[PDB]
Amino acid sequence: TESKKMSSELFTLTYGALVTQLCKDYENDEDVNKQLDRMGYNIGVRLIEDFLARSNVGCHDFRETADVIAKVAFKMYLGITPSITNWSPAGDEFSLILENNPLVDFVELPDNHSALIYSNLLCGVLRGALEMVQMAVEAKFVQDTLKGDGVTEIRMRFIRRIE
Amino acid sequence: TESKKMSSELFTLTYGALVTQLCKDYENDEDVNKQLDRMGYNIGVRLIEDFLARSNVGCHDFRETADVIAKVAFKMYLGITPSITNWSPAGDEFSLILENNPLVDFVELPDNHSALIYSNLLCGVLRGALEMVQMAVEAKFVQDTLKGDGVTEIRMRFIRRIE
Ligand SMILES: *C(=O)CCCCCCCCCCCCC
Ligand SMILES: *C(=O)CCCCCCCCCCCCC
Repeated sequence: TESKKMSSELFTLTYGALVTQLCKDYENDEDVNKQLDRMGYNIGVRLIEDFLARSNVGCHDFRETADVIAKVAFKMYLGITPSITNWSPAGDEFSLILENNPLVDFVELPDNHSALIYSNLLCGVLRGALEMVQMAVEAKFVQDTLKGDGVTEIRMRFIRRIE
Repeated sequence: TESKKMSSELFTLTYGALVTQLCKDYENDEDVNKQLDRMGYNIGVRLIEDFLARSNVGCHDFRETADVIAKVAFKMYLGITPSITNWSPAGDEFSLILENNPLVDFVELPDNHSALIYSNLLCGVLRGALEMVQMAVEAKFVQDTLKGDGVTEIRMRFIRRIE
């Protein structure tokens, strides 16, 4: 059963509607951040099932994992291939560098909303999906083009191996 | 500037999160229907700009319009090509037949939520985008696989030509 392939524009705008609704429902940026994360988590727990049926993985080590997330999973679900950089010497941390993040196409952050992590849904997705492969991880944004950085950066930290 | 191409799964689940949030925020199916429509409208008004920069159209008649929506716009933004059927003799009505609607992948409607038009965002998108091409239209779901039909059907009615 082949998956349907689409341009990112409707997705981007729909995600935009979700963030707007949440900002109306909460009025507090930190809370929006948290709800985006929780939703992302519930999404990742289901998404990993789809991924493992379209990819031959299952697993290895934290490095192999980084490679599969950037080169296969992001490409498949977002049409982009983030770069992997800045590995910690222990190999328990790495960064995903997103030069182009579809979620923020057509988006510009209003002032004083500096606490808002617009694409925070992605941290929840990552954490949730990885948990289903018996990997506890922490995902967090440390660079965001919406705040003026040259790139968007998601820092990934391996906490433990669920068993 | 080429658009990024992605699988529909993350989009489907994200739209699912939006519907869930709205159902929590409203508790009333009719209202969810209306908000999905309004959001869809705001999305379509912007989306049409992207479309006209990726498509050579601008316009003709209601029939040509049907053809561009099903064969070019749906394919581009949702990865599917709906069929056009049941033209009214006056040529002011037609139906879009969606055998597969990405928005409802992995979705099953709970009971008593018969009034909910799960993918109603699409009616708003259509109405809004068409309005920007000086066409007033009405879009409405008359068949929905989520309610047991063999296909999903969106009935399109041309109201007037904005000028
Ligand atoms: C083991 O060798 C690697 C296991 C990789 C699991 C990846 C799961 C990714 C699914 C969600 C990512 C979504 C990114 C947009
Ligand atoms: C004139 O000849 C035809 C004009 C067609 C305009 C189509 C606009 C479609 C953009 C939104 C559709 C989204 C469907 C998922």
